[PDB]
Amino acid sequence: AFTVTVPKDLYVVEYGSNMTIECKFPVEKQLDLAALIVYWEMEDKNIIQFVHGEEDLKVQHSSYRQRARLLKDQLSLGNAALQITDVKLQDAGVYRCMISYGGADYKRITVKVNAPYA
Amino acid sequence: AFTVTVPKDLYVVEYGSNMTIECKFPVEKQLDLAALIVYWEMEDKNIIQFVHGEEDLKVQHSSYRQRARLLKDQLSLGNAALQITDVKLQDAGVYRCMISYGGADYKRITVKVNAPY
Ligand SMILES: CCNCc1nnnn1/C=C/c1cccc(-c2ccccc2)c1C
Repeated sequence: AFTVTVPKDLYVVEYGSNMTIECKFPVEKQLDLAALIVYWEMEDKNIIQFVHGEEDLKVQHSSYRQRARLLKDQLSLGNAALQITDVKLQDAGVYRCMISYGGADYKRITVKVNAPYA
Repeated sequence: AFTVTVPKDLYVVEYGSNMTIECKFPVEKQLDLAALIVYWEMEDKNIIQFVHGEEDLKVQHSSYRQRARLLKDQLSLGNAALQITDVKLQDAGVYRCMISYGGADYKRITVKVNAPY
């Protein structure tokens, strides 16, 4: 169980930059993939669905296609790290990470996107 | 595998009646309390937190204090049944059941409240 903990509740980013938003969870030794579920969401649009190690491209929302990815490397450290490359204005909003790894919690994260200033 | 399934996505209810909204989940005739978590929420108000056998009373928001309860009887049958008694207009809105039982899924249910005159 415990609690999902978030380093930063707000990320302010540049248009066309990259960002990695993070949700930490209690890990403790190795990662038992059978126990792990990570869902990232915003505005009820599926960004990531990780289910015991399974991800399907097809479930992802098109706006996030080929840009958002979950850094599997950080998962073993108890860090659900969503990385979105080439941040779009439309990506501004509230993100929900939902994690289960022997008990479950969710946190909300806000994103503000600065204009490109053409 | 794990998918939360809802009989009714909308409930239209009477003011001052009771309602019971339900979220079904896969149980294999097993029903391991230690594994099960049920969170009911609406408009970011915690209604129920069933955690590992017990209802957590403390975290329930005081608007749903003596009114919302989880039907424990149904849980064994893979049915997270939130019952709220004496429905107020304020109880109209979108409910989110989050269930974790060896894997995890959520669904939204909308509630519309009638009062005839
Ligand atoms: C359909 C395939 N299954 C995966 C899936 N699909 N939609 N959502 N989802 C997973 C959701 C999830 C994942 C982890 C924890 C919690 C959760 C549980 C209780 C409290 C807080 C958070 C939830 C609700």
